[PDB]
Amino acid sequence: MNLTELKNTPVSELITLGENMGLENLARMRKQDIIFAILKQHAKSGEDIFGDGVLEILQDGFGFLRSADSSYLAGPDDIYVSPSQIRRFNLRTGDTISGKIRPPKEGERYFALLKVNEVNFDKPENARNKILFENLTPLHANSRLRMERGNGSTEDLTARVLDLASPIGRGQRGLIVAPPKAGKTMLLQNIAQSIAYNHPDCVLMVLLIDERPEEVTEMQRLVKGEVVASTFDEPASRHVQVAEMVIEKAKRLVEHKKDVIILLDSITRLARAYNTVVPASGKVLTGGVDANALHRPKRFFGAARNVEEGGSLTIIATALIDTGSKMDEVIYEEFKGTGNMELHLSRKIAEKRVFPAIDYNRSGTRKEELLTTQEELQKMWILRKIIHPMGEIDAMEFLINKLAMTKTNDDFFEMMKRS
Amino acid sequence: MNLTELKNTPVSELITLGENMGLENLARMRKQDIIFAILKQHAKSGEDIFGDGVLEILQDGFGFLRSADSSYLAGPDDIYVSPSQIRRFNLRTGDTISGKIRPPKEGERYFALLKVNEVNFDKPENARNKILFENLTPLHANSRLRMERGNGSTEDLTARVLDLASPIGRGQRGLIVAPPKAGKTMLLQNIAQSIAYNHPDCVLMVLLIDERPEEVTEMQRLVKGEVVASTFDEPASRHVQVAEMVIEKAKRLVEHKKDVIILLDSITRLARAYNTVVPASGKVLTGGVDANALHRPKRFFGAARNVEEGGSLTIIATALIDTGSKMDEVIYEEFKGTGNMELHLSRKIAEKRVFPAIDYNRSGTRKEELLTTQEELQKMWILRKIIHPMGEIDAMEFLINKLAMTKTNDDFFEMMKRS
Amino acid sequence: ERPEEVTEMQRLVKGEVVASTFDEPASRHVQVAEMVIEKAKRLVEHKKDVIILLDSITRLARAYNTVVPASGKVLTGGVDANALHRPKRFFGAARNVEEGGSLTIIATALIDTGSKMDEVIYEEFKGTGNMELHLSRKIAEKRVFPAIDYNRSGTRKEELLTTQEELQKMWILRKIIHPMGEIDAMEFLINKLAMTKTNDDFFEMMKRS
Amino acid sequence: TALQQAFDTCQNNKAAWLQRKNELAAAEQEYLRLLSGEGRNVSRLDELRNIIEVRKWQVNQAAGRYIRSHEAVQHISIRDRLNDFMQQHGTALAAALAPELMGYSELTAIARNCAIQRATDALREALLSWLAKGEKINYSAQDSDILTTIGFRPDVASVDDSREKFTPAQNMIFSRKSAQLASRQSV
Ligand SMILES: Nc1ncnc2c1ncn2[C@@H]1O[C@H](COP(=O)(O)OP(=O)(O)OP(=O)(O)O)[C@@H](O)[C@H]1O
Ligand SMILES: Nc1ncnc2c1ncn2[C@@H]1O[C@H](COP(=O)(O)OP(=O)(O)OP(=O)(O)O)[C@@H](O)[C@H]1O
Ligand SMILES: [Mg+2]
Ligand SMILES: [Mg+2]
Repeated sequence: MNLTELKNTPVSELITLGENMGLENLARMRKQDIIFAILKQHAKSGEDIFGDGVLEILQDGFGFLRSADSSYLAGPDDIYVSPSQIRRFNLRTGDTISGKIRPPKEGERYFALLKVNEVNFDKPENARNKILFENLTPLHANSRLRMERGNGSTEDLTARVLDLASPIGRGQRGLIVAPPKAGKTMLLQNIAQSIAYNHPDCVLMVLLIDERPEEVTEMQRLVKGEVVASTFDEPASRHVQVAEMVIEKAKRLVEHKKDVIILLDSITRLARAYNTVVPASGKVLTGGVDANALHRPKRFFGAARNVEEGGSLTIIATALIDTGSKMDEVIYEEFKGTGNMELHLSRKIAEKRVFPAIDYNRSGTRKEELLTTQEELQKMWILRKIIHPMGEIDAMEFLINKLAMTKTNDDFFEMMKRS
Repeated sequence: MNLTELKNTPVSELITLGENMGLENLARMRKQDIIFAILKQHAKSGEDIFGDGVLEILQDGFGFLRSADSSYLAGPDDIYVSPSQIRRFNLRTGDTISGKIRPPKEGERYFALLKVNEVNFDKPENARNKILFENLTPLHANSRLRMERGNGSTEDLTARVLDLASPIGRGQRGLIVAPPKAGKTMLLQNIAQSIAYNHPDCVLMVLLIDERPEEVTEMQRLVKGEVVASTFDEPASRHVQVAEMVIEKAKRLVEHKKDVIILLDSITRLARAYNTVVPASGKVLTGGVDANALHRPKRFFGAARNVEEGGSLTIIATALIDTGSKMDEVIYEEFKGTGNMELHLSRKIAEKRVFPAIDYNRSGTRKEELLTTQEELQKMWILRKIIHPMGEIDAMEFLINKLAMTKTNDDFFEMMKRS
Repeated sequence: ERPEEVTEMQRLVKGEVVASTFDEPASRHVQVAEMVIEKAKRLVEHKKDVIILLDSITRLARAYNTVVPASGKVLTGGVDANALHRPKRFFGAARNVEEGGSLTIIATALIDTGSKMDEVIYEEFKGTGNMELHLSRKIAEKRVFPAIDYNRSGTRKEELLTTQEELQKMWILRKIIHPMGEIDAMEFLINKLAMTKTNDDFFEMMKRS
Repeated sequence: TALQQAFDTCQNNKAAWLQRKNELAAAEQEYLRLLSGEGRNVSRLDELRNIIEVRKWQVNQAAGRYIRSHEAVQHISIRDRLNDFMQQHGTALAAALAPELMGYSELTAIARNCAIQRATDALREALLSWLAKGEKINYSAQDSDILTTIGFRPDVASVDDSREKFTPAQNMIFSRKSAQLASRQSV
């Protein structure tokens, strides 16, 4: 009995359990509590039960296996992994593993791990001789990751405009300069749908670091790929540990010649959480930010690269500006030079309420010659000439209305060529 | 016999019943002491007595039952609750318990309960099978809670300008930013009056922290809905107690398919009280605040959400600025992105004094399209365009004097679009 | 307070004045404060108005902090959270009764006296009083008196207790006195009031000018 | 029974306004008596000023309500006199007014209103003829007594007090003061 199908299912399963054997009290207690109780009463019959999840190690090898669907709560439902199991099975932090689990006896409460049958969606002992991600030589964004759904949807024109603005490759590092009230969140959801539709082969992994409950809880019912997030109710330690979990999971997945794309919203709040969690080193910059407090998110943000042996690790993260806090601009200028793809969001366009409100003039991709083919390259080059002279608002709305009657980007190209 | 009506009624007729019933000395003691005296006299005489209130759980099952009209003040009038019924009923804190009560015996000085007859306005066995609030998936504010009184009263202008500035919806998180002496108290009491008038079905609740006793009693008299107001007389511990009682009772009530609206003033004082009451963890931020000392206010405010299947929990809170204490605007800055609607009371109009004094341009709310009808969207959008350019003061006078002769919102809209 | 101020207290006021000097320990201050506020409560329970001038909140809070046993929880300056419960109760005992009688408390406070916990008391007592009257050292340095900071001082809900014609007169007064600094405003106010006889006369000669 | 409702509503509004005026006069008399006396009574004088100002505000409000009720009852009497006179001689008036209004039902709304304005000026001249010759007229026979009771115009003692007005903030502060004063008198 694996726990994922009973975890993803809604509370309805509860009442069915109430009639499978008749728990004396199951109505009023937390989801972790009900899952633990039902799994315990199923295990007490002696039947074999499966288990799976992502493993992390503490300061003493006090290994915890969490679940990605629950966004890694530190509850007693997590599976114990001993240091002996870690050294025997040859696995590290962020390894997605599965196998038989051991019901706990007196003196312990966490469930143990008996056997293993799959590590990182691969044969267990086959992952022993796996090349480390940090030892892999990075490469540029070779393959093109197009955002064209091709269905001609009403909102697909936003993705088309994004494609005309800046194309994202594989392992491509991106910055979104989006101030408050710029439509960045559902732009992120739209590009997530585009990724899930055009490229279902690559895994989709979007994370929200400091996000209000509403749109994060409707994120699950919208995107196809799994989403990881932590709301503002819990302190910064939860955000730091979940970011560590996601980066280790992405590294482990990309170590197995797989394509992993990480969507981050936002780098500003994540950097603030690192600043508030890190101990003070005595050297503080302006705005109450420490040097190590700025370095800590840089390690997370610098993993975007391409692997020649196979697979890629793409990171697309947004940033907050003009939020009323000057240290936000400080971290903006700190992170300005670390990204090779960037696009801006403008306020005045947002008050003009014409969308997408991206700054075409101030957006671009660094060294797009290798990423795109030469003829589409020339067409985009021509677009930059026809768009650069006049202002941002009029040029972008002109591009929008000339995209109205056309269905695909190419048809829009031959309609401008005859115009 | 119900003691809730005994506590609700003033003390004059209680005293008269005291002499008419044969009580030796009822002159000099507290209200709760008087209630305990008449309850003991009834118990000795043998009349049947009932009880009701809100239940709370200590650290060892030492359950208590308080009353809302007493502001959850500890006293002899509280009802003892043994762990036996707690474990045999699976009841928790903040359950509206009503039923039979038992007089205290020797060695025990609190009234106990014999048998509960209703829990949370529902049958105990029907209310046994309920889902936790944290297990309910939030959704958007689908239902619009219009604040229009409709009678065109002399005070309806505040409700009308609030409706135009930012609509109110179910399960909506609210920020009210305002310097001291800006008319916040009357704004919240007018909101309470409008809620009681337009929507009597919804349960209206108001929460007050360290408010002057005259303000407490005028709030009690003005609004028909029950109010919990912990005065500055008692320490911060009672503030914590009443705040937890209110929020968790609202959680239980929304678990019972009842939408809940609560008003709080102010969130900054509540955060300061939590910071003072909790022991320090060794790490202190600017203004004498700690992340572990302040995440619980974030949990309190973030509990507001709209239940996917039925009911909602809507929280409206006020923030204090320019008070001279650094932690005030520090916790204001951390609360920029914690609520889904925000409204400002700019002080420049406050010394201009023309009322209501709200910053219409700065105030705003997200997700308008999913909250109300479309033509209303175009109308408020036209209003925003016509109100944006000039300053806030003359804009306020403009808005109020074109809200003078107009009777309803439709009248204002039709006079706007006919000119 | 020192005994000479006490003696000046009896031989000036008409009603009885209660004064405990510093010679006795803080326990005497605590007991006299508690019983005098109890007496005021008993008097106001019988539908008579009681007005108490208090000097000062700082010293009373000192006594309450130094009389109570330590509870193990101490804030900045060595104060105890439960120690400040009693003086705040004393200040908040003031209220207005519609059934009969009233209890008015006019209490003074000390600021920047070279200590640390005095400003703690000040900042904690800012929002608990609905009427405030500020004093400034810079105006007193110029030896122009009284040195009250008119701009920052004021009161709330003052429109529901008095006739409104003087409300608009003082409202236009606040218009014409807000911009300039507090000091020159104070000399202007004293030189205007010196040549008048009553407040109303000053009011109409402001109105006509 | 709508006419009777307007009649007795106006009657009780007038009675309330007269009672408020009497209370204001008594308060002013007490205030002047106290001012004449040598006794200071500073708080007593201040609360007398408060009571006289709130009483005159209440007098203004009552006079405004009475004037509004007077207008309402006059409008109702005009309306139903037109209605029954109309049910009597609609054909007579239509024969005169016809040549602009046969096709009212088939005419569109804007053409309907155009014919409305043509009839407006036709009746303008029609009434100007009476008002140029201008002989003495009396009330309708059916409701002459009622219209004499209310009268041709409201009393000057109400309109003169209703001449001055207050801002809504003034309105609600005086409302709160009046409620508090009534509660204090009740206690
Ligand atoms: N492409 C679009 N089509 C229609 N409306 C849009 C579009 N882009 C933006 N908007 C409007 O702008 C609003 C932006 O709201 P949204 O919550 O998405 O903003 P955000 O940039 O994520 O920032 P934040 O949530 O922090 O305010 C939308 O609710 C919508 O009204
Ligand atoms: N619409 C209004 N009508 C009348 N008076 C108003 C209005 N708006 C504000 N005021 C006045 O502004 C002041 C606001 O008083 P209020 O008690 O509401 O303040 P507050 O900002 O809640 O602060 P505090 O809690 O310190 O009293 C009062 O003097 C009140 O008369
Ligand atoms: Mg957003
Ligand atoms: Mg207030």
